Order: sequence, then structure tokens, then C-alpha cells
Amino acid sequence: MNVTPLDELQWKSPEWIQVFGLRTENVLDYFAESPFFDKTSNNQVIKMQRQFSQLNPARRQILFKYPMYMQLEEELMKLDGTEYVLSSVREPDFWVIRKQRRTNNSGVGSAKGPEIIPLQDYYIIGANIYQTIFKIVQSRLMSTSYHLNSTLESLYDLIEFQPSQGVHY
Amino acid sequence: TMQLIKNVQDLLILTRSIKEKWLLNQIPDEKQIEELLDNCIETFVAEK
Repeated sequence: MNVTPLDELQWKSPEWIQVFGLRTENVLDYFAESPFFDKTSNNQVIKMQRQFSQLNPARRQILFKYPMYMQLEEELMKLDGTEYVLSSVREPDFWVIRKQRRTNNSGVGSAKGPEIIPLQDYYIIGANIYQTIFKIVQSRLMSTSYHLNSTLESLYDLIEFQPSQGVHY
Repeated sequence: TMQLIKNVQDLLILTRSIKEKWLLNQIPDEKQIEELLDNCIETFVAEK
């Protein structure tokens, strides 16, 4: 069953931006309803935990700028696994998240902190979301080769040979 | 494709050149007349 690749997949939510608008405060809230947000990530678990509790270079800059991002670490350091964190922000139109997974290897002999490993690239441009360059290059080259093949077969069709002259047109 | 066609065509042109070289380069009674002219001249003299 034909599936559109998620790298080119682009979601638009006019109702959400009309109701709430685009801001770093609710950029994760905007991302929550997208298909790219896995329901198995610990961010959703933290979300239900918060809901239950209520019912009952630029990395350091964005680190020190917002306190909710602080709360994100102090709620995310306890849970290791696939997590969604912000990468960088330039207002009022550009935001990009950092898709990384954490394995808090607390074993004896490792003086390093929890291991952070990239998984995917996500770019929020306007109200749209974008998600390999190797594929782009090979696709461009192969389409170029197809066009070249068509041109060369047409040119060879145009070619006419005679023994007494050689090849002419 | 290009190489096969070019080689065959070159061979054919070579054969024709050989044939052309073959074609080009290979370098390799009186008395009766007396009476004939005598009769001719006397006939003209009579007829002139």
C-alpha cells in the first residue's frame, strides 16, 4: 500500500494557528497532534503525569532563556528513551526541534552523562513541517541521465551515414 | 552500441580503401595503303 515518505511529509493546521498562533511557548503543543510525534515517547508520559498532578552555540542561549525548558530537563532527566527537545528558534517565523534519544548509562566505569543520539531532522517553517541529501543527489543525477539518454537517442536517430563521406546530418 | 557500430564501420571503410588502392595504384600492310590512296586521289581528280 503506497506510503508517502515522512521526510517530505508536510502538515498544516490552520485551526491551531488561528486559535493559538505560532509561538515558542506552544510550538511543542503545535507539534503534539502531528503524526511525527510518537505516542510512545516519554514526552507524552510527562504530559499525562502533569495532567494527573494538576487534577489531583545557541543551545546554551535557549537553555538560559526559558524556564519551561528548564522544567523540561528536570522532568526529562528521570525518563530515558525517545524524547523531543527544541534545537533553535529565531522569531517570529522559524523554529527547529532537536530529535534525539537518551540512554542514561549509569554503569560503573563511565564518567560521561546520559548518552544523546540523533534520530531525525525536523524543521518548522511558518505553519509547515519538513523532515537524505544522498537520495536528492542520486535522483537528480538519474533524471539528468534519463534526459541525456533521450537526447542522445534522438541525435543518433538524426545521424545519417554514407561510405563516401562518413557521417553527416 | 557506439563501439560496435564504430568498429564495424571503420572495418568496412578500410576494405573499400583497399579495393580503391587495388584499382588505382597497380601500374601496368603498307602497300595496300599505297594503292588505296592512289585510287582515292585518282577518283577525286576525276570527280573534281
